[PDB]
Amino acid sequence: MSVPTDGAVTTSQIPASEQETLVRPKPLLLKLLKSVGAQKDTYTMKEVLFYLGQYIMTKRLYDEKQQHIVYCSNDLLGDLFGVPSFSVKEHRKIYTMIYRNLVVV
Ligand SMILES: CC(C)(C)S(=O)(=O)C[C@H](C1CC1)N1C(=O)[C@@](C)(Cc2ncc(CC(=O)O)s2)C[C@H](c2cccc(Cl)c2)[C@H]1c1ccc(Cl)c(F)c1
Repeated sequence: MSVPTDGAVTTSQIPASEQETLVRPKPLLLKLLKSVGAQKDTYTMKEVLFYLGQYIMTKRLYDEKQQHIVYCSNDLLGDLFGVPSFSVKEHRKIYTMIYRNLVVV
């Protein structure tokens, strides 16, 4: 991954321009972002990914770093994505799950 700013994370798995897409999170996604310090209603996708990563780590949903699975069936995140678990390595899949929870500007 790459970190172009102190509040953004990017990946070579997704086109660079796509990660600059402006989005307005729906209520659940927005709540998760603000719980780790986000202070706005519109974000670029790379910012959303940063804050959601912060949420995941703060909630201890990725304690086992060598296995690349996030376990979230009992967390708000599981309800948001509609899955009990997912791989942190499958970036298109993650983007897809996030897109379902926002409006693209
Ligand atoms: C290190 C930090 C800057 C704090 S991080 O990158 O934000 C940590 C984070 C951990 C919480 C899951 N994470 C990951 O750990 C990454 C490194 C997971 C991997 N992707 C690919 C890997 C090896 C490979 O190329 O096969 S390892 C990179 C992974 C990532 C980065 C950028 C975009 C996407 Cl879609 C995913 C990132 C992450 C971000 C957000 C969500 Cl919702 C995730 F499920 C995963």
